[PDB]
Amino acid sequence: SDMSHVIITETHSTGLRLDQGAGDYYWSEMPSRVTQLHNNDPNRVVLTEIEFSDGSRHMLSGMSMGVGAKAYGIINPQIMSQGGLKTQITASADLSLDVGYFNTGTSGTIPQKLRDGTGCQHMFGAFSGRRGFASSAMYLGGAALYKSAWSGSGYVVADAGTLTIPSDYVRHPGARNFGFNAIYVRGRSCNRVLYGMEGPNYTTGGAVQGASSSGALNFTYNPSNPESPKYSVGFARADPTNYAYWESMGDPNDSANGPIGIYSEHLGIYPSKITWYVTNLVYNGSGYNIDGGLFNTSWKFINFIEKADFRDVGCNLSKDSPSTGISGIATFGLPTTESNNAPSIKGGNVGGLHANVVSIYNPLRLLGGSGSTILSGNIVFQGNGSVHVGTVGLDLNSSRNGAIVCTMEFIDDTWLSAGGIGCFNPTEMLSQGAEYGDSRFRIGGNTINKKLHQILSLPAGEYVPFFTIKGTVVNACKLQAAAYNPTPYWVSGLPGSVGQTGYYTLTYYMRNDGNNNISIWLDSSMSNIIGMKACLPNIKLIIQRLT
Amino acid sequence: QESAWGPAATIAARQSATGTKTDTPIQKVPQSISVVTAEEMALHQPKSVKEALSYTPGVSVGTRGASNTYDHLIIRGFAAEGQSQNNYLNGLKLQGNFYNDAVIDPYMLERAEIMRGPVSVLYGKSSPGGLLNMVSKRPTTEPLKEVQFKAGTDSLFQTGFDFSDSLDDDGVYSYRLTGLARSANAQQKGSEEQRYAIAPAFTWRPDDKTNFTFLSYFQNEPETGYYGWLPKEGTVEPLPNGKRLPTDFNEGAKNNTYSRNEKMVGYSFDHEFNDTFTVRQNLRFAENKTSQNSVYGYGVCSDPANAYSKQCAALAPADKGHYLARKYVVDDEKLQNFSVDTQLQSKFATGDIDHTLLTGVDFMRMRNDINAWFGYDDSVPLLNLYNPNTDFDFNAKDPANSGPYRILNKQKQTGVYVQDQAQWDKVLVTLGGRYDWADQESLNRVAGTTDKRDDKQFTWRGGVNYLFDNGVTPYFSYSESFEPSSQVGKDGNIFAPSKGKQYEVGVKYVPEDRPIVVTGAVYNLTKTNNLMADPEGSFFSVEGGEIRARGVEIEAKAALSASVNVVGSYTYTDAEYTTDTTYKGNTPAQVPKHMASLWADYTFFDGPLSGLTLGTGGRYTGSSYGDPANSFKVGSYTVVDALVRYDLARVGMAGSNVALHVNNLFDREYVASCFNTYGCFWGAERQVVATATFRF
Ligand SMILES: CCCCCCCCCCCC(=O)O[C@H](CCCCCCCCCCC)CC(=O)N[C@H]1[C@H](OC[C@H]2O[C@H](OP(=O)([O-])[O-])[C@H](NC(=O)C[C@H](O)CCCCCCCCCC)[C@@H](OC(=O)C[C@@H](O)CCCCCCCCCCC)[C@@H]2O)O[C@H](CO[C@]2(C(=O)O)C[C@@H](O[C@]3(C(=O)O)C[C@@H](O)[C@@H](O)[C@@H]([C@H](O)CO)O3)[C@@H](O)[C@@H]([C@H](O)CO)O2)[C@@H](OP(=O)([O-])[O-])[C@@H]1OC(=O)CCOC(=O)CCCCCCCC
Ligand SMILES: CCCCCCCCCC[N+](C)(C)[O-]
Repeated sequence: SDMSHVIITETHSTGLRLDQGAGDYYWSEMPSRVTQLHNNDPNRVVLTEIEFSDGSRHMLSGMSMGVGAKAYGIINPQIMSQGGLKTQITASADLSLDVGYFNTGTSGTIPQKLRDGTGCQHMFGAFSGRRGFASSAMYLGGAALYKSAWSGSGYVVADAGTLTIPSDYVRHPGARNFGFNAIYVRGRSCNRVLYGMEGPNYTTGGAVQGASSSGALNFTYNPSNPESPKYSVGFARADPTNYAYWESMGDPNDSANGPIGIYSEHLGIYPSKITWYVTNLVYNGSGYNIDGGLFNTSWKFINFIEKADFRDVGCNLSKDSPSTGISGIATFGLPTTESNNAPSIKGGNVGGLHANVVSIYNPLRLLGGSGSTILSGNIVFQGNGSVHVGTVGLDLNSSRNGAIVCTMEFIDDTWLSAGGIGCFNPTEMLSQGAEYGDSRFRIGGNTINKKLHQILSLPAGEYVPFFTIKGTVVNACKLQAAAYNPTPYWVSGLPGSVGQTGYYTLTYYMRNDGNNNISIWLDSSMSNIIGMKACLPNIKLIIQRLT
Repeated sequence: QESAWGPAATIAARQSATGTKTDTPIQKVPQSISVVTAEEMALHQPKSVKEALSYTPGVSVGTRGASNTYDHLIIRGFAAEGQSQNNYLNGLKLQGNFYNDAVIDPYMLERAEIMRGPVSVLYGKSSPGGLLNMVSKRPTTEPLKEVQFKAGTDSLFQTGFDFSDSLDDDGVYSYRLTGLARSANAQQKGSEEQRYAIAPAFTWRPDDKTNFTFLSYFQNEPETGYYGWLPKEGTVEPLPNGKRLPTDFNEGAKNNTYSRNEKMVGYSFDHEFNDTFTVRQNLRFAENKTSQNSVYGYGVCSDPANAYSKQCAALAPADKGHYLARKYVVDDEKLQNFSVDTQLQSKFATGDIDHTLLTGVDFMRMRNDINAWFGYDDSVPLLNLYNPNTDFDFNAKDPANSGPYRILNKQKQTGVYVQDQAQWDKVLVTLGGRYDWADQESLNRVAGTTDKRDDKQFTWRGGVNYLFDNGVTPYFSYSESFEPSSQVGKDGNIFAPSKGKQYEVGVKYVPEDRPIVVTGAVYNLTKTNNLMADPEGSFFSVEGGEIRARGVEIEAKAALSASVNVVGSYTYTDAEYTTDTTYKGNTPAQVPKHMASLWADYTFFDGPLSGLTLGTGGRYTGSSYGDPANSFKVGSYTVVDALVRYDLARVGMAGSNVALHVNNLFDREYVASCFNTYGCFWGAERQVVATATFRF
């Protein structure tokens, strides 16, 4: 009774529905207790299990991101300079599935309701230029959109001279302060919305057209002096299912600017039920406290059986090598468990994966200790490569298998820059080299509590993914003309003023070294991208053993 | 007795091939035209063709100030497209692209005629403002053996020669060899100028009807001098401490270089079959190369153009006013130009009307391969203007703040024109037209992208002259022009050509018994389809702009006595952006409202001072706006030039003379012009030149 047993105190379930115009967003209103726990008691570890129509069940784990970005840098030395950036970022509360939370009170359909939920697309845009000789004002928009301390291209913009986004204007999947009361889940990945290459037009109202928008902010510097450079920076949350763009700044679906689309890798599985396993684990800033379930009816236990009455649930993935063997979009299959407790991987294109499963039956007590680290910094990748990035100081030999409770506490909104291309100033790449700039989106001080709790096993020596970022980017050219020379940001060149499409996948792995340490590994896989700057998402990882 | 430049200015300067492509007296030309002869240029000794036109109306010859790199002219408030030079040599365009513009030394020239207003009816695509036509020195009937020496201020040294003779004894074969080697220090410290030019010419004249002259001109300029920009803070207006930059300020790097090489060969052939049919053909092939490593200023750090530059940002807000932001350009160009112009002149009578029908075919082709690298913002370290220059690494081409410009420009123009000068008693109507097929092709070698546009344009000119027996010749003409655009819009297509139309009413006083040439003209010249800024939040250009220029030009040449010759001119210019997204209603930069110039020289023909010529002159430039926004204004100035010339004929050397030229006699420190707040040019300092010409 005193040994800090981890027990599931209460269980709640809901049936998903494709109602209210939700085409592929299987949604449901959360049970009142689940909503109260998710919002007003975020320290309590609640496990979320998705059950699919084929009978496979998966326990939500990790985080994932979806980036769609475009940028161009045309210039003519005698006439003008003009540049633009546009990035759409989606996030999910799962590594492979598209999971998020929203309010049923918001107007519109479910996709339009997502404009105020965690499933929205965070749209950032900058447009700049200057009419004059030898102008470099193509990069002024990038200098305004991103906060960078790096000494490079001439333009630097002060905080008062650009737009800063308050922390409450963005929607993290684990945000607990917005009072979400509904959940959605898809058997797909986050939408990588690839549309548009420019921010708001400074001669217009800056309105957002297309998708239902909310939280729209924009800054405009439009002096009456014709010699001054002009730039505009905009932000808006939009419905993830539609193309969102600023007024008079739409995307031409032409060769110079690359393709358009909404990209999401399907998994071949369709959700049908969601279960919440409320446990007695209470996160306390540094570790976890066993509170409740003291030694009853409907009191499930959790265990990691090392291979009938047990309900096995696939929790996390394990691979022997951090490299995915892919160059471009690397999709991890979903670790599920069939109706007969048989682990399997559903979908994806990464090989060598193993499905780790949990056992829920009606032990695995807390083991004293725990440890934490903050994944902070910038990693520069010049191709496909895996880099050791972190370490959490705890010994996993005492734990039953590698069972742990993991909490990713996001201190600030650096997660919005956790991606590569599109999450930093593309002018960082122009000064070729291993320069480690800190270019990031100008988000304000933190006021939103962002936590994700998961339980997962770390096999000895194997790599466990817990944070993926998928990005579809286009190094665009505004137009195809000899008069204006486009800037190659992350490609060798634009061989015909044709937009060069690129793909990448950043994955963070948690490896049980066995030398009383947990190492953190960041892996990158690129296609048609010469270099990238990954920003560590400032994630505080809290890990506690389970035995 | 009278001097050589006397009759030259008032008699020899009355014939004009330019403006009609036929040898027509100026009073019979329906358009304003000014002629400067070799004798006038011998007297004044202009440093370039620009200074030769210092006493003609409607042209702004010194907007660039002390710089001598190009012979750029602003005629009637207008310049060529791309701020190029609309200069013609021997009736064929000296076509240039980008920085590859050719200049002809005035010592190699026999005449310089400037046509004012549209002349596209004869010369194809051209600026609305006008045209400068230079005539190369031709072999002389009589022998010529002239050597010239110059020793001026700023370490100026020029040695030149001009030899002409007849190979045979009758005169069918004759040649001419004109050369000069010029070395000087530029006004701006650390800049020098070197020029070597030679002009071999050869005339084959089997008889009086036929004439074939081979014209060549080879020029080498290891250093062309200063071509930089200076801020208006420090030149027009005081620096924050209350001082001004010295007139010899050089904002460039120590290793700033600027080279030019010119090689042109051609011929001028005319032949008269009979009194009815005459044929003329002008041909020239030119190969010009330009190289350059230039660091140039781009206004102070407090200029709006440098609003967010990192280097200016790190300065204290007080210090931002006296730090000069700078950029650089590294350029290497190779231009190939070929032009041939064939004319058939027909003379016939239709009853009581005398017809001079000119039918011509003109072909031009240009190619320019540019290999440039441009420094953008923060590509050059800031320069402190309070300091009492070092090297620059032109090869460290950082892609963060610089970029390539590798362009192959191709141009082609074919034109067929018909002109009719029908004369009835005293009325002479001039009706002409021309059809052009200008094609342009531009290839971006960095991205392998091509821009191409073919233009079909028709321009016509119509003028009437009434020839009073008093010499008074009232006239009026309407002239059209076109100039194909080089920019592209949002869709990547080259714009339609801009067009210039002009109504001009004038009076010419060219008496037949007196040495006086007085001409006046009032004009209304409009350039429609001008390119302007996008009003819809884009930085591309759009069509639809319009600039209108009205004004009055008065020019007077007279020989009041056999000893006194007076050349004067006055100009009133009203240039205004009639339609434009910005600058609407503004006056274009570097265009003064009033310009005046007066010259007078006195020659002693008797007494102890016999053979001495005293010359003096003064050019006034009114205030002009320093930028298209008309934010600030460049003040007026008056520059006085003196001249002392002594004919060495009495001392024993006939034809020889020694002269002493002082330009800017009162050493006025003035800003010549500014095209924007960051590009300003100092006027030339006082220059004293002693020159000796010996005729053997
Ligand atoms: C008897 C009475 C007079 C009778 C007078 C009659 C003359 C009439 C001539 C009209 C035609 C014309 O205009 O003739 C010009 C000028 C020639 C001089 C003329 C006489 C002057 C003076 C006249 C005489 C005065 C008295 C030729 C020219 O300009 N050529 C330059 C050339 O560029 C133009 C080319 O394209 C054009 O068309 P485009 O494709 O662009 O659309 C042309 N077509 C036209 O015009 C058609 C036109 O519209 C039709 C209408 C005609 C109207 C006629 C009516 C009127 C008739 C009047 C009656 C085409 O001409 C021709 O096709 C031939 C023919 O037309 C000329 C033959 C007759 C004239 C000569 C005898 C001379 C006559 C006899 C005189 C003795 C030409 O080839 O580039 C070369 C360099 O190439 C590279 C290099 O590798 O670097 C590679 C290249 O790449 C490429 C590549 O792109 O090529 C691609 C790659 O994939 C790869 O394949 C790579 C390959 O590896 C490479 O093989 O080539 C590229 O990258 C470039 C890069 O752009 C760098 O800029 O660089 C230059 O070499 P450089 O610079 O390195 O040395 C070269 O300059 C040099 O030759 C010029 C040398 O001067 C001297 O000799 C002058 C000496 C004079 C005598 C001295 C005084 C005597 C006392
Ligand atoms: C003549 C075309 C020039 C295009 C670029 C203009 C800016 C650079 C000018 C440099 N400089 C002042 C030396 O001419």
